Amino acid sequence: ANQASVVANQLIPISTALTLVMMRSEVVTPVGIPAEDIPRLVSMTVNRAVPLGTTLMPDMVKGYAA
Repeated sequence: ANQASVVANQLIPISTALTLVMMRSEVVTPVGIPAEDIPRLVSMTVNRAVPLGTTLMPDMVKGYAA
């Protein structure tokens, strides 16, 4: 129900390390990576470009294993 996920606050280019201004928290469906993990995502890279408003799903962040 009120599960918030990490949403791309801007376009995240491929092979670019995540910084805190790149991601917001939002209740979206389907649910993606929990918003609690944003500190943890800082500096991991994405393996595809993530357009603005896309929910970051587990399979897009290299090294993400929760």
